[PDB]
Amino acid sequence: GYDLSNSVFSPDGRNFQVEYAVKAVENGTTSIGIKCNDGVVFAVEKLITSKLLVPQKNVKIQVVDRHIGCVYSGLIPDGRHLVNRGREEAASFKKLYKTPIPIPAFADRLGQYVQAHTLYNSVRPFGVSTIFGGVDKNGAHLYMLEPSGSYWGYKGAATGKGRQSAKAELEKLVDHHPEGLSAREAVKQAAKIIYLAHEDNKEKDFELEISWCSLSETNGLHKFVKGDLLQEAIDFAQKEIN
Amino acid sequence: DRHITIFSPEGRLYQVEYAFKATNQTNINSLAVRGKDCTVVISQKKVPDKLLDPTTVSYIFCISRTIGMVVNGPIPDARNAALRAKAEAAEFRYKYGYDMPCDVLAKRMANLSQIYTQRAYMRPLGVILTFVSVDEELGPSIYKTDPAGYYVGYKATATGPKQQEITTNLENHFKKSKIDHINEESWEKVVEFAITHMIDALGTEFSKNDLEVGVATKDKFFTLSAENIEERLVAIAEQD
Amino acid sequence: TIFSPEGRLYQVEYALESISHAGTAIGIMASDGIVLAAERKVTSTLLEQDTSTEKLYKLNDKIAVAVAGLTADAEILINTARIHAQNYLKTYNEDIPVEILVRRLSDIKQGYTQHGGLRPFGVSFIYAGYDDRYGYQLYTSNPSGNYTGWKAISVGANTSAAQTLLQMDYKDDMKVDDAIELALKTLSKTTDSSALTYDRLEFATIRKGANDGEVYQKIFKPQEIKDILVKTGIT
Amino acid sequence: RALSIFSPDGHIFQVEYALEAVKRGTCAVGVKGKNCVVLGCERRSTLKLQDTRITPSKVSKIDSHVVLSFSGLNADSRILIEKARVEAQSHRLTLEDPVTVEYLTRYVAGVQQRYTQSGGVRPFGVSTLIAGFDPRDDEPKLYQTEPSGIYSSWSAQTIGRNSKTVREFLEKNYDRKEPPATVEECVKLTVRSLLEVVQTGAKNIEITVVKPDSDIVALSSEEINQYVTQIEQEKQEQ
Amino acid sequence: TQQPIVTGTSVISMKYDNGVIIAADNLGSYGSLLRFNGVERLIPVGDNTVVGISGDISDMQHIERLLKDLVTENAYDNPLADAEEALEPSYIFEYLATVMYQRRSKMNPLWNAIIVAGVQSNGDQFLRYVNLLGVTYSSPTLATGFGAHMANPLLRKVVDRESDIPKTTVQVAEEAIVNAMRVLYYRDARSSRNFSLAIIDKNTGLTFKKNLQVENMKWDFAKDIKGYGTQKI
Amino acid sequence: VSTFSPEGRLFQVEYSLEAIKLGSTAIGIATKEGVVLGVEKRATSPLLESDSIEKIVEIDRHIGCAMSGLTADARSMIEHARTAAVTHNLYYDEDINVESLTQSVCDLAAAAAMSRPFGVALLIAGHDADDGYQLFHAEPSGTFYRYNAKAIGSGSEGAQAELLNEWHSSLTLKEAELLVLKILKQVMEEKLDENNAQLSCITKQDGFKIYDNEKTAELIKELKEKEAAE
Amino acid sequence: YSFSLTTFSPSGKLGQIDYALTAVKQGVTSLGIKATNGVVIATEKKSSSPLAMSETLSKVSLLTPDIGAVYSGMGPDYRVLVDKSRKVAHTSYKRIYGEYPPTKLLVSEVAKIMQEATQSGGVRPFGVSLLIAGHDEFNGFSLYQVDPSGSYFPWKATAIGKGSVAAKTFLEKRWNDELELEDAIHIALLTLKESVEGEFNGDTIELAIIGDENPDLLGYTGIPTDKGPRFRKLTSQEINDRLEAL
Amino acid sequence: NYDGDTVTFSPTGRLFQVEYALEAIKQGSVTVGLRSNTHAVLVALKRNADELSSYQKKIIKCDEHMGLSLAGLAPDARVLSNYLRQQCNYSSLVFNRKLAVERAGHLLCDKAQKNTQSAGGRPYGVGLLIIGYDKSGAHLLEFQPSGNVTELYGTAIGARSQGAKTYLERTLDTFIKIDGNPDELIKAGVEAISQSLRDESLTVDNLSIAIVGKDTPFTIYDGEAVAKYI
Amino acid sequence: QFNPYGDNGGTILGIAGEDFAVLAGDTRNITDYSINSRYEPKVFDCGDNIVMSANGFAADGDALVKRFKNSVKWYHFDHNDKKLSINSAARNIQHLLYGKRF
Ligand SMILES: [Mg+2]
Ligand SMILES: [Mg+2]
Ligand SMILES: [Mg+2]
Ligand SMILES: [Mg+2]
Repeated sequence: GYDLSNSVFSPDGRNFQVEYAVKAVENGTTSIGIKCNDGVVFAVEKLITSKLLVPQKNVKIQVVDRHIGCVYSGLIPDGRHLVNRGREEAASFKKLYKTPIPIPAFADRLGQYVQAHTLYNSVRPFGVSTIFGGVDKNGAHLYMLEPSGSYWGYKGAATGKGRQSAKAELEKLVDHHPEGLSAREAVKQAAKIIYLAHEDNKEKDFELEISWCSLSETNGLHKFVKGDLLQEAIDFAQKEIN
Repeated sequence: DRHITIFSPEGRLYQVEYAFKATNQTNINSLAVRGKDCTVVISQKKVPDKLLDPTTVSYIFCISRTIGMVVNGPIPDARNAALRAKAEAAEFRYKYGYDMPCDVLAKRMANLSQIYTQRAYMRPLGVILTFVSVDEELGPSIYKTDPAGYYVGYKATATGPKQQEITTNLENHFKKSKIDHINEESWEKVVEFAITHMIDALGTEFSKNDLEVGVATKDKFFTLSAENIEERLVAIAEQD
Repeated sequence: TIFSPEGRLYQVEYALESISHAGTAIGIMASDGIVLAAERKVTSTLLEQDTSTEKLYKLNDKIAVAVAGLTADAEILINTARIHAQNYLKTYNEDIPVEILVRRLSDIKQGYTQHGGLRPFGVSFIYAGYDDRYGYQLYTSNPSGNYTGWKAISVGANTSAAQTLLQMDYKDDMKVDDAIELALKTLSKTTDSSALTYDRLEFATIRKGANDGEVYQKIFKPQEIKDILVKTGIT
Repeated sequence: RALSIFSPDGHIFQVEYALEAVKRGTCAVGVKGKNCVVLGCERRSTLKLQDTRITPSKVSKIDSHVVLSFSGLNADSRILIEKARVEAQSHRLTLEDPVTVEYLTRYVAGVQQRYTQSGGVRPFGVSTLIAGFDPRDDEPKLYQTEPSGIYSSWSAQTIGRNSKTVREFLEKNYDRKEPPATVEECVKLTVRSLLEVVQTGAKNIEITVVKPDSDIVALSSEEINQYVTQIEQEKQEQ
Repeated sequence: TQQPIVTGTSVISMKYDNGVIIAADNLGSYGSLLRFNGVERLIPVGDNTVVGISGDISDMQHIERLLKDLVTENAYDNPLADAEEALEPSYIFEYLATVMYQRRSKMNPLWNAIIVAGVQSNGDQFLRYVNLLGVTYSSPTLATGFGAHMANPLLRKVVDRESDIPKTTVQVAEEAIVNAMRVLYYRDARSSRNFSLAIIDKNTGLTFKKNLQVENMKWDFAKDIKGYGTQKI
Repeated sequence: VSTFSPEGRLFQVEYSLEAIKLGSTAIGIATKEGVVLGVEKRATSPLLESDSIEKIVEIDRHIGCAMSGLTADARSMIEHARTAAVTHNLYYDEDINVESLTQSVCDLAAAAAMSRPFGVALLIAGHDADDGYQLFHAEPSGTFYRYNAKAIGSGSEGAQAELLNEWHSSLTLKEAELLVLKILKQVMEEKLDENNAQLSCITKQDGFKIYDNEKTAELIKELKEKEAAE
Repeated sequence: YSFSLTTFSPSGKLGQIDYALTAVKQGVTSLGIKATNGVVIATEKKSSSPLAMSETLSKVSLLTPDIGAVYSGMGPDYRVLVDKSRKVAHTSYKRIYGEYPPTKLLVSEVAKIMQEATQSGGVRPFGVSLLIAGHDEFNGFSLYQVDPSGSYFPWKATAIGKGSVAAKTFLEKRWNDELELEDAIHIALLTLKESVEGEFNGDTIELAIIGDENPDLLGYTGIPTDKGPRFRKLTSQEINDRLEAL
Repeated sequence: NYDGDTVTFSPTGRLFQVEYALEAIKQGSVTVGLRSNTHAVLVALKRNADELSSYQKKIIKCDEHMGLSLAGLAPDARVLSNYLRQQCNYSSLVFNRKLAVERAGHLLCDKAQKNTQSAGGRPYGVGLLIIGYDKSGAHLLEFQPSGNVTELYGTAIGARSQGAKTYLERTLDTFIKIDGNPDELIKAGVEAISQSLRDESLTVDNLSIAIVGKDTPFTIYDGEAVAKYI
Repeated sequence: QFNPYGDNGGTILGIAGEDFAVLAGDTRNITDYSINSRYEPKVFDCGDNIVMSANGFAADGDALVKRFKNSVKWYHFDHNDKKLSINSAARNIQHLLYGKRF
């Protein structure tokens, strides 16, 4: 019975409802992030359920303020919620401190909010995991947040179904390029890793989506990868995919 | 009777008990000791996945200029306690005109936990907090609190799965020395002692990226960096 | 605060049960005074009975009540009682009529019965009081919030027993000195312990001495109980 | 928390169970004559050594021309009464005319109804017989209200334990062509009915008569006894 | 219910056949003391709008903050943030007008006078005013404070009616605005010599000139003036 | 009380509807000469004064409604319905539209910020200039439908079926009166007399009129005769 | 959770209260002995490891300069109760009459707190029982015991927790109404020794008394109406000095 | 066990209540939506409970440039459309800006979500097809009570929707190009709604059509005016 | 002190003919002795064959007009596109104005 109400600790000290939330997460699309040399890239798998979908429209990545990028996997709506609050939490920081919210700061804000939903049985934890980050006064930052409200900083991160395939690919990158990775490179790379990771869901045609926040490529602001730059990576992935 | 913090027929609070187990979920061990004029807390640092940014993994926190706190328990619950410990410490200063003392801060935190213990809607937090500092009145200090709302001060202490072994080791030292503190003038050595006696009890050698040290002296608390630790680790590889 | 398929209030019914396990209190309404007596629950050689007050409480200079149930639940109800008393006095400058105070206290209890979700109060009261409209009165209120007035009554442990003993010896023209005796007798025969001793009793009266005009409430002191005991012959 | 809720069969258990408490309560009855209404009730006998002088009587004045009696949890009634009394004055104060029995009833009814669809409150364990006369009118009024909140008028009606039995007595002993055209006979009839359940008892029955223009009076233990006797006679004479 | 402290004077502006020009000095006065000299009072919002504000500065600085957030918040979940669904001058105005009218209706006004000058996506020039009372109006030229008394008369000489707008070149308009700014330096005690001008043209987009100075001033004649009546020397 | 079933229905709402099936039959029929509303009284004894049973109420001069189910629940609903027509007359100096009125009532229904749904349904019949004579049925779900004729309550199953047969886009007020009477008779356990059934109608010219027992009896009789034909 | 967690069971018991009473029963023993010119309350400093520091755990607390409290049950529940007790001492009293409340009154207030826990929605009773000792100009010396039910009653001497019965028994034989403070201390010590498992000395025991006024503990000389607090906690040294006289 | 509220994830990470809510949709009549690059149509097959009632209105106008078709629990649709009307209104009044369809979508999602994360609440049980013309062309959005919103060239929802969904899934290349001519787009819209029929053919009371586009404000064509589309 | 009110002059005139009505207004908008605009309409079409002008303090005139136009919008909503008759419109405005009686 220890898994019917949220705030309940089981005899082994686990909060089951949280872990179940995690399952909702696993059952979703894959997404990743690659902290690069002076920025971060985000990418996610948009599953095309039907020809009836208007192409490149149901955007899933989201921006917070102007320098933070957010992407998450799971119950989509739960993600949006997490982002709206992010936005309110970021505005509030700016209004009072003038400088846009530092990533470490922002993450913790999102952290504390989610953790709060594992404190009362009147609430269900969040059915999503979020990868987000950006550039600030001192470096790029990439974080991932799980339904327990647990979060940490990453070199690369991914989540959703293609999670393991993706992590594998990321692990390669870290060992092969400890120096860093140009934003351009990381872009294509993410495109790839998503393509690869797509195999754990190898049954439906997909639409890639990438975004980046780079100190030399986008001035520290979060922009979406579109046009020439997007196609380049789509092909770079279609290449090394065989 | 086993879902909310009410009493069980034997007069027990199960949810409180299970929260004590979650404190071990992380599998980290830590210890704190007091020097002549400082305080050290070592905690193992364990970074599994290679994709993690090692620098962001810590269970040791800077609560205020003078108070450092180490947590044994899951991170969410841990950070929750931190923020509050931080907030409270500040408020205390604004309203009373001097920095919140570590013990007072521990007591305050303990009282807050007790409430989760007594009200059904609040789940306890699965974490244990050791607050260390060199109090302007009391001197080097270590105060630890738990999910039951219990809090108390220690000559030295340890927390983690291998708590019992560490404690005995320390218990022995102080029983041999007769004093309630490491008799060393510089924190460096105390840190050394601390790590030495940690290795001595866990039966494991440590590298620089496997520890986490926090030191507190008169007017400041700081966490050493890998390099700093290394200078320690090196120096110990001479006595042993 | 819910109904049983039979049409009863669980928590209320159960409350009354808790009460039946409480010491016995008796209130006997004489023609020139009222007596209240109560047998104390759980004692010892070490309990200080001298400076004690656990079953007999003064509400107003003209109304006293005897308690059967949770001492703590009682005190809450009492304090508010004492307050309604004073409010009425301020508003009208006349002491509050017993029934008014009693009915008010009842209404609170009933509240716990009908809404909120809070456990009722584990208490029953015997009110001994005087007023210029009906003279001496004896009242009783229980957890359902119901109240009624008596010539003699008891609450707590062994009601049927005592109630039956009172119904037997009581007579319309009684006198305090006699009611005191009766009270003692009844308690004496309905105790659950060896023998009635001063240290286990709480006794009090509300008489209107002929050599004056205002009613005098006398809460008996330990020695006096020991004395009133010898006389009645419980020895 | 929603206590009074629907069940798979379309019932609000708490309300339904509320009625049970009504049945457990003593009996109360009222029949209306040609220029009067009477209400009789049987007295509770769980324990006896009562001080009749003070004990909260069963029939209460809502206003100088309207009374109410009930059957159910004695406590729950008091509230209904207060709310009714207070509303009686308020109507006077703002409409410059005392309540009509109907209005008062509809007021009391709505109060109960409300408790059946409000969270954290259990329905009232009570049914009331409200009677009296409209201001500057002579046509007698008798109304009935139940925990559901439903209400209506009755030439005669009863509630409380064994109400079914006495209801029957009335169903045939009261004809809507010659309503008890005298205080005396209306009383008789009520007593007669009451006897069928009360079980030969003087202090067991209390009878209250209500006449036009604030003329209300409760009969003393003995005035009733006289009726009892004359009734046992019109029984023994056969 | 307040009283302005540090303040900024007139903001002049007018519309020409292909866009709008607006200008305002760079002074923040503390009563009669010309305290702050580096105060920009034209706030460009995007690539098609400039908001000129006079009145209390602290309140202007707030309106600034508010405008930035408007931009930021418009980007949110808006893939067309820099195209079809970007902020139009008209949207910005309405927001502002509304705020002003609410603050006054709550008796805690934004002690200001603002002119929103810009060009709409379809080409239409946009020029509209709103003040601490929520009063709003539009016209070929607009000016607040002294500019209203002095600048409008001059500017209206170029554009008296709507039909005159399509007959006016940027050269002309810009010249006018600059002259007006010069007049105000002469006649307005709270003016400052250095100003800022911005043109929003339906082709060149937004041009924002900073650090301009009033030049070509006639003062030589002040030598032939002595006394205030009968003094000969 | 806000829990969905595996079938996708709200429990308390479904149950609420069952309680309604236990109530007196209410029938309304909508013509081009008016709308008739008739109900079955159903006295729990013959001591009860049949006239103190209110199941057809006037909401406003051009709107009346019949009820069925736990009738006490309907008090607040009528109150609100009245207040709303009135308020609408106050703010707009005109008659509220039957639909609007109804919608206003339903708007109240789903407010599950009252422990349970209403255990009662209504037949709101009325007339307004733009949509003529209209009949509406309002359910505790919060949903409402317009019908040409409709029956609710215990005997609604058979009644609805019979309505389906008797209704055509061209009856006269009298006709419908009879049918309601008829169908009332067909589903009433007791025999239809003027002390246990109630008819009412609403017309452009005279508005909402509840028929006086006497007029009803004349129709009941007029019915017995027309029925005992073949 | 706005409903009472402590409800009435069919036998007529308040589940949670009895359970809380059980928790109390398992706590370390504490005693109070009321003499003629004083009262003593003591307990044992159950060190849960020799690494912890004994002093940093006041099991015995000053509520007002003339009233102390000791407990048995869950320490945390006690700690917060002492806070609230000291508080109400001021709010409901020192801020209205300029003097601290009398023992029975404070006791009464504390009780009120615990009762609320017994009936307010969403909480559990306090798992503690306190022995509160004090003195006041009009009622003299008194000792009270307060339970999770809220019930309180005075004693000449008593003990609670673990060895309550044995202890009460020993107290019952040694107590008489002519006891001078030192003696009750003696008895407190003696009674304590039998329930104490290991080392019995000034660092494992905690005695506090309520007696004559201590001017030396006031902090200032000048105003002569208040001669000092009556509550004084015993020092390790003072305790041992007495132990040595076993 | 795990389907008591929405605050409970099952062991496989599902929210049954939400899911059950989604099932409420399937028991509603089919409603189709389809757009070209200049228009958006909403063809909604209305439903009847008996042969004497109204075919429940499935189309609601939310602003002169936007509207939606509902399938499921009407009440909820009212609540949701109304919220949509307000937000459209707020954009007009405060920014003199027409609310972007995508933006409206973001709003409904956010609204639905709150009802799928808190104790005591209940997910909304109704689906909606929102069409609207704006600064970026014609739009069609499908809204599901789970909180998910998707932009589509066409679709349909409700009982047997899957029929029309394939028709459109193939007819895309054909309708995405019906620019400058609304009649055709509607025809297609009807042709689509018919591949999810079974009961009978779409009638003059069955049909409900809504169109909006370049030089055409959201208009509701009910009954008579749809005659030429069967 | 802050004065929440102002005057923008202007003059309007409504005349009702046997089967038509006119609402005329000058176009000038002023403040004190300055002309704020030579062209700022003040008589508007509120839809439903209703013209209205709120002349006096322009801000209030503006707000009122907006609230009314909007009131027309909602009326159509809550009452199946029913045309708002002039008299109904009138009673409505009474309420709008009176809502701000203080
Ligand atoms: Mg993992
Ligand atoms: Mg809790
Ligand atoms: Mg809880
Ligand atoms: Mg009209």
